[PDB]
Amino acid sequence: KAAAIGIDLGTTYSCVGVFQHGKVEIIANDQGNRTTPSYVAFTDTERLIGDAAKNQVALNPQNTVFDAKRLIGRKFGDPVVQSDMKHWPFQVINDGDKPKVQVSYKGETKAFYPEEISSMVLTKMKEIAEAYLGYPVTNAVITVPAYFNDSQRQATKDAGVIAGLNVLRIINEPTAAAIAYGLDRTGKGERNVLIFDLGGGTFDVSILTIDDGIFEVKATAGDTHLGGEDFDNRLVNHFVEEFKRKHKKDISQNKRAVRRLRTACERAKRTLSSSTQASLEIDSLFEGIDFYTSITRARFEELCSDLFRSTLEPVEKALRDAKLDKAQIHDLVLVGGSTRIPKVQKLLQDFFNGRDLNKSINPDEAVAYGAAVQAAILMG
Ligand SMILES: Nc1ncnc2c1ncn2[C@@H]1O[C@H](COP(=O)(O)OP(=O)(O)NP(=O)(O)O)[C@@H](O)[C@H]1O
Ligand SMILES: [Mg+2]
Repeated sequence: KAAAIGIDLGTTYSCVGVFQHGKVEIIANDQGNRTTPSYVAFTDTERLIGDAAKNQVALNPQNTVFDAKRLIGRKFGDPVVQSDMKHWPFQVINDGDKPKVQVSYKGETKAFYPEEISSMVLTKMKEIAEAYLGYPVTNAVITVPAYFNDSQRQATKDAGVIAGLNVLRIINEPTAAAIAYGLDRTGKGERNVLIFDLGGGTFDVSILTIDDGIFEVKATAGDTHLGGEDFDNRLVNHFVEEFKRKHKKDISQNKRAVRRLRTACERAKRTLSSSTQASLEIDSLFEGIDFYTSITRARFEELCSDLFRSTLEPVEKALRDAKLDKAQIHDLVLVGGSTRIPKVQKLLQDFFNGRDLNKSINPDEAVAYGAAVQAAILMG
């Protein structure tokens, strides 16, 4: 009766969809955004989630949590966890070999499991859907990277249950993307599908073989630390140098200034996917000095040229592992907000000798879209 929802719980942005009245609808949140930051923040008086949390990140770096997906289902001693901890502004502690994020909340020290943090993000996605539908949601399909192990899948499901959702199924993100494009339905025989997923924090390449609605992972490649945030970083360093040239001041030490500049760069970056230039206007960036400038799409491409180019190596590697030539791939599917960058689409298309790309569904919404279709199917 009530519709089930599909939820892409991303490392950096999450998205929710619902199949209703013959179509999938990706649901906009309170601020009108089709995707919501996977951020949670704790203050002296409240818990903020999504846009409201990410928006005050510069003001409260120690108690604003993100990247919970990097910790979920892992052991404190996991080398990945130990490595990732070096770069986060928030504290992570060991609780029975399970990591917990420790923060200050309402004047006290409190710690939360990764699934608790993600349950908050999922709760927000559930509320977003309920606001649109006009009624409560209690069924959902949630997605995870194809390489997640049983523990990571269990903890992701636990996050959903904590959020008040009955988790119909946990399915792989690349499978969800294929379902969004109706690729789960094939003619006689098997089809080889390549999912090129470049998001905010990670880059995943997956080669799937689909046969009669059955999905098999033939190969996976990528880089868990390559994504849109790295492109934002190249822009930040470029503007830090511009500010030095213009004002003979180095703002790299001011945390607030660098965070505000990063936020502005992410917006300018998005604009450069549709327009050829973008302007950045930051009032009182550093020592009361305003910073108003512009940057062109070509300059952005130059600043990230090596990073963009590097995305084709995992594609080559995945093909090698799957024992397939480029011509044997039947469909190319774009996933992740970073694949909206024209240069990235050109590199992939050129690498595949001119093949058209499946890109009619916003890339950062494709996983949630498929998850919603799967959820509707499962509800019968
Ligand atoms: N129009 C755009 N042009 C370029 N980049 C964009 C655009 N829209 C969103 N992005 C970036 O896409 C990234 C988010 O991708 P998205 O797929 O929504 O996140 P995700 O699912 O969490 N992926 P991941 O971080 O790897 O788990 C961020 O770096 C956004 O800044
Ligand atoms: Mg996402």
